[PDB]
Amino acid sequence: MSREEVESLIQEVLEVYPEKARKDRNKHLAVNDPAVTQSKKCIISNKKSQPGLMTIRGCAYAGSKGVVWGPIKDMIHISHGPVGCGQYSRAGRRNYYIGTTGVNAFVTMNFTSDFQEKDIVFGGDKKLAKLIDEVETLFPLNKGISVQSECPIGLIGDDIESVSKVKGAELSKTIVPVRCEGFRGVSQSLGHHIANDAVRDWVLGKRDEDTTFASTPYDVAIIGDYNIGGDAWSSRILLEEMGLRCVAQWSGDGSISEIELTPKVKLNLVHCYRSMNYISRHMEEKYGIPWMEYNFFGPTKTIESLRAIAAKFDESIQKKCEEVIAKYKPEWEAVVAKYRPRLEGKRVMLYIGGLRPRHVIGAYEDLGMEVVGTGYEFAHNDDYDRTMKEMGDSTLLYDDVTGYEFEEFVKRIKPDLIGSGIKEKFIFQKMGIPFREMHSWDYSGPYHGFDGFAIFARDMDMTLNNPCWKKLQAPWE
Amino acid sequence: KSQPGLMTIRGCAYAGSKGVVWGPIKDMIHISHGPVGCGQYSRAGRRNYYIGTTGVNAFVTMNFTSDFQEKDIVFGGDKKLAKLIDEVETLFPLNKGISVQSECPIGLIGDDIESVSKVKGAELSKTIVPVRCEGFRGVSQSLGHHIANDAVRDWVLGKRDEDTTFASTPYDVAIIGDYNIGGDAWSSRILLEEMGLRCVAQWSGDGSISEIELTPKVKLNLVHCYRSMNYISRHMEEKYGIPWMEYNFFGPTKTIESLRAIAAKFDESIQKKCEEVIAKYKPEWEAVVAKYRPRLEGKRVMLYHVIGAYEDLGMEVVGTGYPDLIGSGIKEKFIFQKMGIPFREMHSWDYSGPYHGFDGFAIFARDMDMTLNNPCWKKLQAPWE
Amino acid sequence: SQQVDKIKASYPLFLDQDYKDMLAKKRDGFEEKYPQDKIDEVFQWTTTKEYQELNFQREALTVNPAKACQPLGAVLCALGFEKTMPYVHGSQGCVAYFRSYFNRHFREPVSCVSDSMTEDAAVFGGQQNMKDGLQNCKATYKPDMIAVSTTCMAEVIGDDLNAFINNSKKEGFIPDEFPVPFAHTPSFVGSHVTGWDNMFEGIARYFTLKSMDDKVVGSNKKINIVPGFETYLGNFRVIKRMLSEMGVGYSLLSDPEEVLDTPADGQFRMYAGGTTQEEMKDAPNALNTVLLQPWHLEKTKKFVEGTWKHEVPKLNIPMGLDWTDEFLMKVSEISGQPIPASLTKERGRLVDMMTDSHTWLHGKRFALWGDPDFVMGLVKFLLELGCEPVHILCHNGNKRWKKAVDAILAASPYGKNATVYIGKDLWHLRSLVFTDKPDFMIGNSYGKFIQRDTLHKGKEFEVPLIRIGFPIFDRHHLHRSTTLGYEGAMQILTTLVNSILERLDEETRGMQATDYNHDLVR
Amino acid sequence: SQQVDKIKASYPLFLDQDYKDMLAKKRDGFEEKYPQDKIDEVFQWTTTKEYQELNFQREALTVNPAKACQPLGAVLCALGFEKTMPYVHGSQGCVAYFRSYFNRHFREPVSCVSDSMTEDAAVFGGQQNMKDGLQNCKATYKPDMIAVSTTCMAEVIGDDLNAFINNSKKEGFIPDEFPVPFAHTPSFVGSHVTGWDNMFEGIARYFTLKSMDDKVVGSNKKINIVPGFETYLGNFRVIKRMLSEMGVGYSLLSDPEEVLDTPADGQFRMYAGGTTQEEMKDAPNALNTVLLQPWHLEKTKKFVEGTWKHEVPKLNIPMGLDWTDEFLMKVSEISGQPIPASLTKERGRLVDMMTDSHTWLHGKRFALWGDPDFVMGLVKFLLELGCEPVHILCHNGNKRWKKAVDAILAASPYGKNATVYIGKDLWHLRSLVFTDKPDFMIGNSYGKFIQRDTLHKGKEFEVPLIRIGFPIFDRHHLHRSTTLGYEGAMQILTTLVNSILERLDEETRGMQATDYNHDLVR
Ligand code: ICS
Ligand code: ICS
Ligand code: CLF
Ligand code: CLF
Ligand SMILES: [Fe+3]
Ligand SMILES: [Fe+3]
Repeated sequence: MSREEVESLIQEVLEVYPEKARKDRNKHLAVNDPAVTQSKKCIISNKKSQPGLMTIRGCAYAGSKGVVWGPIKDMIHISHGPVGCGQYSRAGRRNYYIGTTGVNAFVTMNFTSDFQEKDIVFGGDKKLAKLIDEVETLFPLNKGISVQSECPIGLIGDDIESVSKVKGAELSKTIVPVRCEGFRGVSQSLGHHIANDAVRDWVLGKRDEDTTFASTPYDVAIIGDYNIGGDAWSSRILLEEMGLRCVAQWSGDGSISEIELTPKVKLNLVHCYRSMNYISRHMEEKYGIPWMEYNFFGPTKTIESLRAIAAKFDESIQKKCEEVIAKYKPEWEAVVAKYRPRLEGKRVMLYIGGLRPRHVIGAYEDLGMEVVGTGYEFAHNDDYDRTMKEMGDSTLLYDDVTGYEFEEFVKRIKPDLIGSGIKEKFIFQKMGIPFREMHSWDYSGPYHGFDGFAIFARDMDMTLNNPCWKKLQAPWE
Repeated sequence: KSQPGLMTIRGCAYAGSKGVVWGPIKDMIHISHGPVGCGQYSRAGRRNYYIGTTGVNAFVTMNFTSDFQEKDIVFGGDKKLAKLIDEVETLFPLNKGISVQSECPIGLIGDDIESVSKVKGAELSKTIVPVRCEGFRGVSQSLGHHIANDAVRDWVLGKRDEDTTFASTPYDVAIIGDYNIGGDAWSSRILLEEMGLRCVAQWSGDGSISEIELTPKVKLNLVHCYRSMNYISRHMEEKYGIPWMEYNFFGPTKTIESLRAIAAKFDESIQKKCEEVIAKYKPEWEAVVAKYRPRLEGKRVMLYHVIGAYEDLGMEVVGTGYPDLIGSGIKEKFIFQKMGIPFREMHSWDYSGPYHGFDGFAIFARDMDMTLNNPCWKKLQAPWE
Repeated sequence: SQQVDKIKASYPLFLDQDYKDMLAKKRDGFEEKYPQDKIDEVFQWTTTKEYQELNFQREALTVNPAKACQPLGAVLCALGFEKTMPYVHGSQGCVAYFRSYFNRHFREPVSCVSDSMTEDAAVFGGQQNMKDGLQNCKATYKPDMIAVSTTCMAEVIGDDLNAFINNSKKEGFIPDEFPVPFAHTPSFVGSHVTGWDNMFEGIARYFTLKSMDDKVVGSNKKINIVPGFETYLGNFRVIKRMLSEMGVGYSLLSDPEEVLDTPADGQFRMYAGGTTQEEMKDAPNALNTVLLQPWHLEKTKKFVEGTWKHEVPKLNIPMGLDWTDEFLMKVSEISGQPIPASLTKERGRLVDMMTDSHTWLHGKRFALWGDPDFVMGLVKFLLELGCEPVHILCHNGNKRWKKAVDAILAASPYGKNATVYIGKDLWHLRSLVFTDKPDFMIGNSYGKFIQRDTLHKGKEFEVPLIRIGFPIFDRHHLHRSTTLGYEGAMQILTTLVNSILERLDEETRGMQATDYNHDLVR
Repeated sequence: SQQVDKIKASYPLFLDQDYKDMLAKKRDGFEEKYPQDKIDEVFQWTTTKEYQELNFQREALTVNPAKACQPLGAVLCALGFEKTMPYVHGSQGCVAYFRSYFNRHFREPVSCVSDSMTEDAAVFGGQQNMKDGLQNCKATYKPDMIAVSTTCMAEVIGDDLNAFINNSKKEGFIPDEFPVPFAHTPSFVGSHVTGWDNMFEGIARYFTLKSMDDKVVGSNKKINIVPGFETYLGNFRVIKRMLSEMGVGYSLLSDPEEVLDTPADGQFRMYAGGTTQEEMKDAPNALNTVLLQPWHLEKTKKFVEGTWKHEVPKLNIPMGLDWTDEFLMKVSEISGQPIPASLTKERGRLVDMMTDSHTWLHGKRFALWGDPDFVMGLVKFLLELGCEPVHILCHNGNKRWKKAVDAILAASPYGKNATVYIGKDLWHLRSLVFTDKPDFMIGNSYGKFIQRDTLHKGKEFEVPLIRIGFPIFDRHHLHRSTTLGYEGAMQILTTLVNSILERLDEETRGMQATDYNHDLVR
C-alpha cells in the first residue's frame, strides 16, 4: 500500500527475470506520483516487448484493421495475406453499426486474400487486383475498399499502393492501401498511426474543393469513438440534445461519407487521443479545425466534458447543455443511490490498451470505487502524463505488463475487481477475483454517457457481488 | 371380460366417453369429475385436431377436473360440482356447454350428477350433459362410446327439434365418428365438399355443439367409426328418418369407392362432381403409388379399415386385432421396437398425418417407407457379436 | 393437394388456400363461432389482473393440474425392484393410462398389470379379482415379486389388500412364500409422489418388519439410498457414480434405471436390473438410510427411523452446489470415506462454469413448477446463480414445504421477489406469468401451452419454456439428463444460459433493426 | 434515458424513440446511405442463383473463411503435453490472436508466448529473439518443455528453427538437455489442423528419432492414441473412458483436457495434466498407433509408420455408430481385449435412441461445415440417421478427402442429393442455403450470420443453425460436449431431434393459425 512497499513488491516481482529482461522491465513499472507532469522521469513506454514473456499487446494490423478501419461500415476491408489474421479478428470487436450486413454494411464480415505458398513465392499483386474486381462484382453497394497488409506483404515486396492506384483509377473507387504489417512497430499504436496516415492521404481530402455541404456553427465530429456496444450513440444523443450537429463519427457506425465531411465541421471532439490524435493534429494544421479531448465515462466526466464542449460555442449551446444536465441528473443520481452503497470502497486494478486505463477512473470513483493499479499495453508517454494526475498517490502503474507480472501484482495487492482483456479474464476468475472485460464490456454496454453509466454500475455490481465468488473453496477443504 | 393380470391395451368407459367422443367438442368444457389422475393422463393424449382459441372459445387440450380429495369421497361432490360449474361460467364465459364425465368414484359414492346438471342448466340456461362413464363400467372403451352416445341423444341432439330456421339443402351430410386425428376429418371434408356436398355437421373432431344440434337437419349421415357412433346413427334413423351409411377414405381405392357410393345417394350433378374430383386427384395418388410401392411391395404387416391403403401400396396384411411391420398403440410400440420390427402407431399416426383421403395417402406412404426402410433396423446386432 | 417430391404433413398442409377456405366456410356456416373481436376481448381479459383475482378465488375447479395420482408413483417405485411386476388392484383403464404416460415420457416399454375390476366388483369387492389376477400374472409374466397398489374404485369400495393377498395365498392361487408386497394408494390423497412413498414403505415393511431380531445397524458397512419418484435416469447414474468415486458401499433401493433404459439389440427384456430382494432384506443392516427426496418420503422415513432404527440425516435433495456439498460431506461422515479429489475437481469445474456464465445468468426471472423436492432444489440452484425465481408453484406441496422454501428464499437477496404457491395449477401460473411476466418458465411439457398463450398477447410478452421436470412429452431423450449433483448442476446451468442466449439471438436477429446486438461472441 | 428499476443494455435501449430518431437523423444527414429500395433489391439479388454463379466463379477473394492458420493448431497441440509452453517464433500479434480465439472458445486461460519479432528482425532474422525468448520463457514460466512453432513472418523470412535452437543451447541461453521440440508452421500452407500435425510430428521426432535402437514394438502392451486438433473435452474423455472400459492400455499423446478444464478453486494453474515426456519416449514401444483424425495427421502417420514401424490401422474418425463399432473392433484386435458388455449396452441404447427419433429425423436436409474428419463423421452419422447432408463444405479439405466423402455418400440412399465443396467459404454456403434451402445448418458460430441473412428473406426461408464444431463463441460450455463414440452420437442425435422439435414448436405456436399441430406429445 505504501510507496516503499510497492517498490519492494516491484523488485521482488522482477527478481525472476534474467538480467537483460529485468533491466528492461524495471523501467516499465512505477509507483504513481500525481504531482509529476513529465512521466518520462518516472515510467518508460512505447518500447519493444521482451521476448518470451507473454505480452498482451497485439500488432499493427490489429491497430489499423481491427481498430480504425474495420468499424467503417460501408467500406470493405481486405486482410491482405494468409487467412489467420482476418479469421481471428472477425467480429471480435463490438464496434456497433446500423446497416444491412453483406449489402451496404460489411463490418462483421471477413474479407481476405487467403495467401497460399504461390502467393508468397510469386507475390499477390495480381491476386489483389483480381480480388478487387471480385469485390466490385459481388458487393456493388460498397462505398470503398481498404487493403490492410498482414505480415508477409511487406516482407515479400508487394506493392499494394500501385495496385490500389490502378484499381481506384479504373473503377472510380476509393481504394486505401495500408502498410500495417504486424511486425511494424511494437504494438497496435503504430497501427493507429499508419491507419491515421492512410485516412489523411486517401480519404480525408476527397471533398477539399466541394462546397455543397451546408455548414452550421454547431458542426462537430466525434473522433476516436468506435461505438463499443453503442457507446458512440450514447455520446451522440447527449451531444445533439445539447444543440450540436454531429456530422461525423470516427469510426464506430461510421461511413466514409462522414469521414470525408469531417473537414467541414467546426470542432473535433476527440475521445481516443491515442488512436486519432494524428488525424486531429493534421486537421488542425490543414483546415484550422480545433480539437479537444472529452471524457464521457461516468456522470462527473460526462458533465465536465459537456460543459467544456458547450464553452466552445454560443450561449444557446450552454443553455441547452444546462438543460441536458438537469434532465439527466435524476437518472444517474438514482443509479448512484442504488449501486454506490454496494460498491463503495472496493478496489479495482485495470489493464487496458491505450485510453481506458485512465478514462474510466472517473466512472469508478463515481461509485465509490478506488483504482489501485493501472497500466497500458501500448500507450505513449503523453498518455502516462495524462494518467499520473488521474491516479491516486502511491498507486501502481504498469506498461506492457507481462502475464507473470500481472499475476504477481494481483496476488500481492489483492484487488476486489480486475478490468482487463479476454486473455486475463479466466486467469483471474480461477483466482477468485471478480473480473470485468474493459474492452468488450463483457458483451454488455454501452458505458459512455448517463445510460452507459447506468449499465456500467449494474454490471460492476452484478459481477463484484455475484454469489459465485463465495463458492470457490470446497467446504471440506 | 378381460382376464385379470394379463396386461391388456384396453381402456375404460371414461376413456371411451371423454377421451374419444366428448373431448374433441371444442367449444364445450368437459369436467373430469373425480380425482386428478384420469384428467391428467388423458390431457392432449389424443390428436383430435380443431381450430379455435384454446382457453377462450376452445378447450380441447385443457384439463378441467374436480380434483377429488378424501372429503369429497366421504361427503360427496355434488356441492363441489355445482360450485365448479359456477366457476367455469365465471372464468370461461365463451363456453357453449358443459359436459360432466364421471370417473370411477362418482358412481360408487352415490353422486347425483344428473340432478346437479339439471338444476345448474336451468339456472344458467346452459346445456350441461351428465355422462355416467365410470371406468369400472363395461370391459373396455366400447361401453364408454355407448354411454357418450346416449348422453348426446338425451341432452344435445334434440334441443333444436322444434327449430326450423335452418335452411336445409338436398345435399346436406353430417360426418359422424370422425375424430379428426391429425386432421383426418378435414381431409375427408375437403373431398366431400369438392363433390358438391355440404357437411353441415362434423363431430366430434373439430366439432361444435351447434353442428351436433344441426345433425338432425342433414340428408345423409356419413359414419366413419361405426363402433363408436352406430347407436346415435340408428337412433337418428328411427327418430328423424335420416339414412346413415358407412364410408372409408383410407387409401386411394377405398376413398374412390366411398366417394362413388356417397355420390350415388344424390342426383347426377353430385355424381359428375365426384367423377371430376376422382379424375383431379388420380395423378397425385398415382404418382405417390409409383414412388412408394416399389419401396413397400411384398412387405408383410401386422396390426392391432386400413387394409386398403396397405394393399394399394403393395403390402400384405397378415394380422389384425381389436412380419415386416406392426401397427398398434404406444404401449406396444417400444415392445415391438425392441424385438427389432419397424412399428407404426395407428392411433395418433405417430404424431404425423393426416392419413385419410388422397392427401393423407401421400403422408401415409411416406411414413411407411420411412419407418420400414429406416437404416436403424439393420443396425441391431453389434458387429462383434 | 400434395406434391410427391415435397409431401406436407398436417402442418403446413392445412395452411393451403383450399383448406383455409373450407375451414372458414365450416366456421361461418355451422360452428356458430363467437365474433373474433369478442374472442380477442375475452383473451385480453384473461391476461389481466382482474381475471387473476377471479382465477385465484377458485375453490372447486382445477384447470391444468401439475400432479398425477398415487398409483402412477406406486408403479414407478415397483418398477425399481428386480423382476418385480407392478400390479394395480382395480380398474384397467388406470393401468392403461399409467403405461401410456410412462411410455410417452421414457419412450420405453413399461410393465404394469390390472385385475380388471368391473361393476360386479362394486358389490362384493375384488377378492376373486385379486386371486385370479395374482395367479394369472405370476403364471404368465413369471416375476420374482408382485407389488400391489390400488385404483380409486378399490379404495372407495374398501378392498382389504392384506386379507385378499392372504386368501390368494391360502387358496393356492399363489405360493405362500411368493413375495407380494402391497400398498393402499388412494388417488384422492396426495399425488403420484405419495404413491411412490406408499409403495416403497409397503415393500420395506414386507421384507423387513418381521426380520428385525437379527438385524444390526451398520453390520454390512453400507448406506441405503432411497431416490423417490425420479424420472431422470442420469440422477440414479450420478448418485451411483459419486458414491462409487468415494468408495462408499451403498444400496440403491428401488432402482429402475436398467429397466427404463433397455438397449435395442433384437430382444425385448421385461425385467432388467433393479433392487434385489436380498438387498431389501439386508437394508436394516446398513449404517444409515439417505432419502434423496425427503419431502415426499415421509412414510418411508417414519418406517426407516422407527423400525430399522436408522438415524436418517436431515438432508436436502442433492441439487445445486451447496446441497451437493452437504450431501457429499454427510455421506463422508456416515461412511468414513474422505471425499476424493475427483469430486473436488468436479465441484471446481462447476464453480468455473458458474463464474463464466454469471453475467448472462444474473437477475433473470423464472416461473417454475414440479414436484416439491425438485422445485426446491431448482430454487436453491437459481438462487446460487443470481437468478430470481419469481413464481414458485407446487400443486402437490404443503404448508411445511412452503415454509421451508420461503426460508430458503429469505436467506438470499435473490428471493425477494419470489412467491410460493401451493395447491395452484397451471392456469393460476398462466395468470401469474401474464400479470408478472418472468423471463423464462421452467417446467414440464404442459407449460408449452402457457408460452403459446403469451405469444398470442405479443412477441414481447412471450415467456419461453425450459423443459426440466416430469413429464416431458414433446422432446426426445431428455429423461437421460441429470439434475442431481455437480453433473446435474452443470447440465442445468448450461441449459439455462444457453436458453437465455438463444432468446437473445432470436430477439437480435432482425437485420438493420436489432442485429446491431447480434454478437458473434457472448 | 434509463430507469434504475429496469436498466436496458444496448438491446433494447437503442430501440427507444429518441435513439431511433437520432439514428435516422444521422443516416439521412451524413451517411449518404443508399435508398432502402436499392438495398432490398441488392439483398434479394444476393439470394438468387445468378448471384450464386457469380459467387462460385470467385478465384481470388475469400469471404468468411471456415479455417484458421497453422500456428493456432500448433499451439493447441503443444497445450496437450505436460508442463509445456507453446512458443511461436515471430510477431506477438499472432500469439495475442491465438490466445483470444482459444479463450473465447474454451472460456479458459490459454498460455502461449512469442519472441516479439520486430521490423529490425525483418532483415537480420530472429536469432537473438530466439535466444532471449527461450531464456526468458524458461526463467519466468518454468516449463518442462518449450514447443516451438512459427508465424508467417518467420516462415517468409526463412528463420532456421533448428539452427536457432542449437545456437541458443550452445551459447548457454538454455540447457543442452532442456527439451525444445519445434516445427515449421507456415500460415499460408494448409490450416490450423496442418499446424497441429506439424507440431505433433516435431515433438514425436524430437523425443524418438535418435532413440529407436532400443525400441521394441509392443513391449509396453499399450496403444498410442493421437487425437489431433480437438476442441471438445468430451472427446478426449470418451476415448479414455471407452479404452479404460475395454481394459486396454493406452497413451493419449497430446492430451490437453486437464489444462483446458482446470477447476476454479482460488488458484491459477498454468499447466495441468498432459502427455508426459516419458510417455512420448515410450510411445514407439507400443503395439500400434491409432489416429483419431487421420485426414489431417498425414505427416504424423508417415513418421509413425516409417520410424516407430507401427502398422497404423486404416480407421475413420470414431464418429457415429458404424465408425465407433469399427474403432472398437480394431482396438480389440490390436490389444486382444474383448469388447465389454457395458460398451455393447451403450451401443444398443444408441440404436434405441435412433429408432425412437427416426420418424422426426428422417428426410431432414442439412448444410454442414468444419474440419475434414469432423464433417465426414457428421455426414456418416446423418446417413445412419436417414438425414440428407445436402451441402457438405470443408474449406480445409482436399481432393482425396472429397473422393472419400463422395464414396461414403454413394454407399447410402440418403447421399444422393449431397454435394461436397472444398476450398469454399461461408459466403458460398450462404448462396447454397438460399438457392437450395436445407432444413438446418450444422457448424460453428460463424453460421449464425447466415441464419440472420435467411431470416431477412422471410421466416419461411430461415435456416436454423445447430452449433456443432469449432469455434462456438455465442453459446456457453458447449466445448464440454462429446462427438466421438456412442455417447457422442447420442449427444448429436439428441441435439438434432430436439432442434427439429423446437423448430416445429415455433412454427406451430400461432394461436388459431398453426397451433392445431402444437402437440403436447411428439
Ligand atoms: S481505440 Fe484502442 S485495447 Fe482507443 S486499440 Fe484497443 S475501442 Fe482498448 S483501451 Mo481493446 S486505445 Fe479503443 C482500445 Fe483503447 S480495441 Fe479498444 S478496448 S479506446
Ligand atoms: S373411435 Fe375408437 S383405439 Fe373408432 S376408441 Fe380408439 S379415433 Fe382406435 S381403432 Mo385409439 S374404435 Fe377411433 C379408435 Fe378406433 S382412440 Fe381412435 S385410434 S376409429
Ligand atoms: S502480427 Fe498481426 S496478426 Fe500476426 S500474421 Fe502479422 S499481421 Fe497477422 Fe496472421 S496468418 Fe496466422 S495470425 Fe499470424 S501466423 Fe500469419
Ligand atoms: S378406469 Fe378410467 S382412468 Fe381409471 S380411475 Fe377409473 S375412470 Fe379413471 Fe383415475 S385418479 Fe388415478 S387414473 Fe385411476 S387411480 Fe383413479
Ligand atoms: Fe426407447
Ligand atoms: Fe472457465
